Amino acid sequence: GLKAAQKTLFPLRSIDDVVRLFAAELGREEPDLVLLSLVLGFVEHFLAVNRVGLTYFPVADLSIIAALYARFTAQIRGAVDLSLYPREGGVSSRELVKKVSDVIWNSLSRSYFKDRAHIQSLFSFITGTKLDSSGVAFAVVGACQALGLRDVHLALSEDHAWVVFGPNGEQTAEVTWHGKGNEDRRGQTVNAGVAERSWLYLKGSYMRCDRKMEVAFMVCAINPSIDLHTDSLELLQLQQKLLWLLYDLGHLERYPMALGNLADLEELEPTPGRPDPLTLYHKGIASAKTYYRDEHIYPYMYLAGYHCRNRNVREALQAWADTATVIQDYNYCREDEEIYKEFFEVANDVIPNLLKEAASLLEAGSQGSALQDPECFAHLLRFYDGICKWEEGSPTPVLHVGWATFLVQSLGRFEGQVRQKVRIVSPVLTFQSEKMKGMKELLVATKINSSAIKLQLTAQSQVQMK
Ligand SMILES: N#Cc1cc2cc(CN3CCC(Nc4ncnc5sc(CC(F)(F)F)cc45)CC3)ccc2[nH]1
Repeated sequence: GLKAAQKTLFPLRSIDDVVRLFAAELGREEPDLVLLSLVLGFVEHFLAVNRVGLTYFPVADLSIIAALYARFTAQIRGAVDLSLYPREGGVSSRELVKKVSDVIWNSLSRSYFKDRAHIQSLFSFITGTKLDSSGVAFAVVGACQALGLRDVHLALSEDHAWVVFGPNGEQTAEVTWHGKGNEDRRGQTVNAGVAERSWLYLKGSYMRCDRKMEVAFMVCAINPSIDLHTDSLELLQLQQKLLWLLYDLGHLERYPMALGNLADLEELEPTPGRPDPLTLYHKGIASAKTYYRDEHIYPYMYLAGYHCRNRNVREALQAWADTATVIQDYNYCREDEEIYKEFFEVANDVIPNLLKEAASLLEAGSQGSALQDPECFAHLLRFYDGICKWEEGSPTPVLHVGWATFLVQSLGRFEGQVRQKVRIVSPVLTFQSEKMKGMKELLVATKINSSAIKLQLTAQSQVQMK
């Protein structure tokens, strides 16, 4: 409206007052996405973008919030004439969803840096005419809610967002761009992407949000960063509190990445009486397994990162092997580049640096070292196996000789006597990839045959002539 009931908590004078507002909205029939995004964007702006004059908390006055709210609703109601798009059966049409997307798109500043921080919220849309990619999709859903289109909901993969709508919520539509210099498919379904088995569309095991999960998304989307070196403590605490509120009410149950976000926050600043970060990382994984056919990568990456930061090498390698076991059943497609970059950095930067430190500590006499544990060697091998299997059948290759050099170095960190203890059967490990099956021969020799490993990993046919 705003409705009288939605106004009684203003002014918001603290983090806790913001939490109370979220609680109140989440106790309603339909939490007001527009109101909630405006409030978060307002407080983020004055805690992270411009902190001039800050003494404790940027007071959100009703007159201020209500004026922003009216600017949004007047823009949408003015530009989208619902009489032109009659709704059969309380459900929206493709043309209507497309018109809402066009209205948001057409409002954006002609030129800007699309991956700035702090352009995710309706506060940025109204005050700056700027939105990041997923922010446009969220704004489409908020605008649809404001228009009374109760069937239009946010859909999320691990690197993209769109909407679902229509009879049974079974229709999909693209409403924003993906990536940089991909040509947009706004208005179309995501079925081609699902059919080709790209990571981007998760083989169809993407999140279909309800109104409560859309609230969880805008909370995950809070960006506490003030600059490269500094986070807003006030925004970290607000995000954390809001995540716990959603958790308590059951609305993170089907949101694996929100559980990982919450785990990361608890590691930073634990809340007394709450589950450890480990427990939360594992609930994130359980959610992916229960609701999404265990087809998500980030729940295991979140876990691996935690183990990596805490130098649990064994447990980090296991969790990375698990990430590879997920990815092996996808086709690597154009538009999946972000997950390629992550596997590349793990394989070619993170693991080498973890193993380099492990090797120094072994020289210094550590016991129970990952480098003396054949189960750890097995994890490393399973990680590469899933990456090789991913590559099989895909329309673009994954591996190249840049990867081979790191593989050789990482294998070499484990003594031959440790490597020999892994039993590779067609500790026991089975390979799914043909690349690693052919490699089995080479993996246990006291001297690693670097050139042969390189040839096998890159399927390079020939060696130099001279
Ligand atoms: N090893 C290791 C490792 C851990 C790790 C953690 C991160 C942190 N990111 C994990 C992924 C998070 N992404 C998300 N978190 C919650 N909800 C959503 S919905 C969505 C798709 C959309 F942006 F909407 F198009 C993305 C996303 C944002 C933070 C990024 C890389 C990481 N590598």
